[PDB]
Amino acid sequence: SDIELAAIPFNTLADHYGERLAREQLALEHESYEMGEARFRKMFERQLKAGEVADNAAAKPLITTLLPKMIARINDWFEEVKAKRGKRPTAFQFLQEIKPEAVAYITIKTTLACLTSADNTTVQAVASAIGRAIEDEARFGRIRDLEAKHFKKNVEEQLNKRVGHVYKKAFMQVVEADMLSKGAWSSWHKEDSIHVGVRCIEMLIESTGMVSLHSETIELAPEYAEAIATRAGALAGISPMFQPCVVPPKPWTGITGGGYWANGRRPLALVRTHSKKALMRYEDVYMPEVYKAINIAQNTAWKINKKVLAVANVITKWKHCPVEDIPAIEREELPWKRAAAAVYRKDKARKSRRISLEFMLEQANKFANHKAIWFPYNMDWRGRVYAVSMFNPQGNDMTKGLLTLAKGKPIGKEGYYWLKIHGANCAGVDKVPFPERIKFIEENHENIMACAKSPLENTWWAEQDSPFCFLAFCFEYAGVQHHGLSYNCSLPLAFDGSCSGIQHFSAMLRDEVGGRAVNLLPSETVQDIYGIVAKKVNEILQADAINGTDNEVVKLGTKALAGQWLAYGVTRSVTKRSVMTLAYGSKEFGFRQQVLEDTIQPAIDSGKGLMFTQPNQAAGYMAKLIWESVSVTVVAAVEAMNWLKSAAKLLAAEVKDKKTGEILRKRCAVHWVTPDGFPVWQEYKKPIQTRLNLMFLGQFRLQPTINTNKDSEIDAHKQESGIAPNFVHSQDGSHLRKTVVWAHEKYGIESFALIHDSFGTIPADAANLFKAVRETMVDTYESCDVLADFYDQFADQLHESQLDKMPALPAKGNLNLRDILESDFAFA
DNA sequence: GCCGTGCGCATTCGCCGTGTT
DNA sequence: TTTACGTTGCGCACGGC
RNA sequence: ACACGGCGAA
Ligand SMILES: [Mg+2]
Ligand SMILES: [Mg+2]
Repeated sequence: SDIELAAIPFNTLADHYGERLAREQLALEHESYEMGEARFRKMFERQLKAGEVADNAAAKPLITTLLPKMIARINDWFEEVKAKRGKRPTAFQFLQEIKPEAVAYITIKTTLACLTSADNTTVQAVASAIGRAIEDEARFGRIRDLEAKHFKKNVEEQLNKRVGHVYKKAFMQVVEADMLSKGAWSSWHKEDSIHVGVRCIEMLIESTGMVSLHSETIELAPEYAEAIATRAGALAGISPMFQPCVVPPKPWTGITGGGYWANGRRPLALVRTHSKKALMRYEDVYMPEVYKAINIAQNTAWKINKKVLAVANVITKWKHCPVEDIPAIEREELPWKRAAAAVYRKDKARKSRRISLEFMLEQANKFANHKAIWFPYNMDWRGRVYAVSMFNPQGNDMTKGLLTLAKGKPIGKEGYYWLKIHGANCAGVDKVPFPERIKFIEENHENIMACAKSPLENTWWAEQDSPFCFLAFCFEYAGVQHHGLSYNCSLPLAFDGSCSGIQHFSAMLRDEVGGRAVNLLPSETVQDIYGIVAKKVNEILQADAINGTDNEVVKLGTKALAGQWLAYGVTRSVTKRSVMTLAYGSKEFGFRQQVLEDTIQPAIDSGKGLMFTQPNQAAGYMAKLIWESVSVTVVAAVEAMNWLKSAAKLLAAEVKDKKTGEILRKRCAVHWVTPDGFPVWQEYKKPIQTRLNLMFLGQFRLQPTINTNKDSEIDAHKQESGIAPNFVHSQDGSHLRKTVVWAHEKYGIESFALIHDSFGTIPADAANLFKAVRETMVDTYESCDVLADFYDQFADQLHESQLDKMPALPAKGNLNLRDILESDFAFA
């Protein structure tokens, strides 16, 4: 903790926590590096052990160093073969069919995809591959033109959507069948390929230096191999599989080096900037209140919940797990193919959803028994707080259920009450006033005690929404029964804001209309903006049901389209995403994809949607009802969004003198400071090396031709589409930080379970976390005009030169912010 | 400079393992 | 060396009036 | 900075 104690790690740790743990920490931090390095190797090996080195980061810096030098030979060759007054070296014509440097990549990316694939490879081998590779790309690739504007025809849906070595060529080979423009292709036989490759390989040794020698055999040079290899070693040690700490995290006292104690070559950064320049920007920023939050949060002690671990260890192995959606051990034995071949899709998810489950579970068992564990914390560039280790209090239900707070306290009267509210919430009974939630729990007393007594026999808990967190609650609840209000409880009891995006919008705009929808006002009943939008959608569907157009040709009209959804079960869930993203910039076309993928696509997979006859239409239709319904509800917000977008737009713009063509104001990055003093710099940038996508072999970049470069170029588009969510998210993250500091400094709360818009503590402190999250909400927006502050941030610094078509600050509303203090259902 | 025919882009952020049968 | 189909609407770009 | 599957999240 001492600014001086930021010396030799082991000494400071032991001095504070004893040599034993001091060792465990460092041993642990070191293991994370080791594990990370392994994970890299395994991959980097399976990469070359399957001819695909060029892809790996390790070879990228080599490729870029040579890829360009090829034209300095390839083309330097053509404009030289043209000097000969006779026949052309055969290769000439059999390489002019595609982009030069595109060949060079297909060349190198293949000369190595063999020099690292097999152990005994010669010129015939390479050439028979290079030339072989020059084709395909020459074939299915020369279709770049005389097909453009029609290639992106999405007739291939994300073209080679399903990745695959030969797959990209499989589900795209007989697809070549279609006559389309012209047609027919005279295969390069099987005697030109070698020749094609031979010159490639020769003008490779002629340009680069890779392929060296003393029929012969090809071998990667000594310095170009020891390079990719060095690059690896010097790359495997930077993606550690960070793990929790067995001692409190190293407090942050600067933009880097907090969290973990071992002082390494690559310490941890406070903000997750992509560029050192971004990070370096915080290098001197005064933000005491921000460091305070991150430190307070990360000093929260957690322990593994031995009982939840107990059931989770076994039950996740059960052939048929009683837990709703837990990835099962094995597959589903062969997918007719028909529409029931989606398995390749569903099992893909399962196997990956399963990987993390076993990792989370292994971490839990690895850390059971420890008196406590901690999670270092840092932030993304908007300032939201994230635990650094893969396993953390912000994970899924099972993860959250495996974790509980280490420092509990006698639960008490209030603690018990909130514990019951939490349990009701974990069960899903949460869109109802508190009295009805308590009743839910009390009138389920025996069920809860049962699941507590014998979880693997009384699995009523697995049936709930947050089964493991609910089970976690049953144990604690059963505990209160066996011991009374004196029971020491440390269960993190979660309070979550209801649609915080809109809440923040309503607060900063004082919008009472919106506020009401998102419980920013005291109310007997619990407002649910998604359910609201859902009702409106139903009035529509109901209306379109009896009288709303019919089918033409084949295209399902309304009425029949509405009936389908009516047949379904349009609920708050279907409208969620869209209501939440609207004010972020999600348009009707967004909704379509959302409804499609979020509720239709999946419903179909399990077979509970055998009444949609083409997800589309069903989706576009739903997307429209939601838009027209969500629009008549979220307005101030949309106004506020558009105001932000205008700001981003005018700052991203590049202003040129109407007459001289001179740049008057260079594109600018949107910048703002959150209420707790966290500065955010939004500056997306259009890629530097305009990459060329060569189907099959993959994609690669290249140093620009035009000497532009300079900074990198701001992405005016991204800058405008992100400003709304980035702004609001930084606003919630600030509220999160302010609440952590407030609850700690005003109520002495030490334990926090923070999940962005979710605030948690032990039952005994629940009541105070409850007022605190509300108090900070009010102090903030009653003390700051974030939009007007934002404006004072760009109005001057970067602007004018004609730019003054800046819409006016949205009109404030009549929402009395202090009412939030008396709102039962606001939570956040 | 001022309105058509075209093209591009769908909200944003975190992070991981696989690249097949 | 045997899963994979598919639409719907605002600014930014030329650029001939 | 482009890919697929996941999850977290607004
Ligand atoms: Mg929420
Ligand atoms: Mg969420």
